[PDB]
Amino acid sequence: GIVEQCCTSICSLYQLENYCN
Amino acid sequence: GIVEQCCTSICSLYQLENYCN
Amino acid sequence: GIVEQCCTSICSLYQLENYCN
Amino acid sequence: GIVEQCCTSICSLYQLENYCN
Amino acid sequence: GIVEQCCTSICSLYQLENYCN
Amino acid sequence: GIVEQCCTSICSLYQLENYCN
Amino acid sequence: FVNQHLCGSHLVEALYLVCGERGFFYTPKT
Amino acid sequence: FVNQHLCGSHLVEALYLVCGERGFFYTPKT
Amino acid sequence: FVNQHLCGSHLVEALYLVCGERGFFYTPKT
Amino acid sequence: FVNQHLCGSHLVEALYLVCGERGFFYTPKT
Amino acid sequence: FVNQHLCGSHLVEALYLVCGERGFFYTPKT
Amino acid sequence: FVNQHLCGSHLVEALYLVCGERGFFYTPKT
Ligand SMILES: [Cl-]
Ligand SMILES: [Cl-]
Ligand SMILES: [Zn+2]
Ligand SMILES: [Zn+2]
Repeated sequence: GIVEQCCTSICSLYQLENYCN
Repeated sequence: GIVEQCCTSICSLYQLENYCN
Repeated sequence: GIVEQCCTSICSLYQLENYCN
Repeated sequence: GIVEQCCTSICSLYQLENYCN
Repeated sequence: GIVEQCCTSICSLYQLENYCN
Repeated sequence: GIVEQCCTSICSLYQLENYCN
Repeated sequence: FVNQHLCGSHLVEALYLVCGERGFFYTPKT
Repeated sequence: FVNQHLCGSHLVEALYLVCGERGFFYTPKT
Repeated sequence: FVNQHLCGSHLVEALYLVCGERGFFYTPKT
Repeated sequence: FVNQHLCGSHLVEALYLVCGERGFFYTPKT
Repeated sequence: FVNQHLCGSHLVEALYLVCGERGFFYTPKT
Repeated sequence: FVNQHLCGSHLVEALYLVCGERGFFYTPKT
């Protein structure tokens, strides 16, 4: 999930928007 | 400038991006 | 809601805890 | 101390209160 | 005190340094 | 540069002033 | 614990500390 | 923009930035 | 992305997230 | 609540949260 | 260094940077 | 003061502190 996508791996500001409501 | 506009009004990430190197 | 109450007034960690998953 | 208790190891919000005045 | 002076007015890093251990 | 000086290595608050405008 | 006055990103920081690995949802008005 | 490693607080602050008023969920268990 | 209200150090945090490895310049009035 | 690793800034911010008006001491030498 | 306007958790962050491994005490009024 | 490891956000926040109104550049490529 988010942690694997953005911390363990690397993510863009656009990927981060996948977790907005 | 940007520093004052984000605080006194509002600003976008796209306007922020203009200050990247 | 909580977001507005902590800013405009005060809030507790116990009320915060209600927003945990 | 705090660093060993809360950083090197793991601590609760209740343990953290041991360092309040 | 320092906590109130930095917020209500201004404070220096040199005055901050007085609160180090 | 800054990252090597202050993150990879260790820097004082005075070295940090080398990056002010 | 003491009561808190938290605006902006400082509310998300508090939620982060309080919830830990459970995570949380941040849901402002409007 | 870019891609960086965003973890804990840092990660949350980013979500706050990107989502703001929409709100967001931080669900590290997944 | 949403619009932002950022003062103080919270502006530098945003620049940091937005620019990444490119870095940035922070240049306030006066 | 939970238990997490809290280090430096992160650790301090937590103490600020938990103690607030009582105040607190951060004494890493011990 | 320049003068500082610091409220809330931003005061604890400054103390943290300024004092380093020496640590510090945070002691607000009331 | 002291010397510590200052990285990313932490590093930026420090520059903000030390430089403030003068402004600063964060240029990690170098
Ligand atoms: Cl970190
Ligand atoms: Cl603030
Ligand atoms: Zn703030
Ligand atoms: Zn950090």
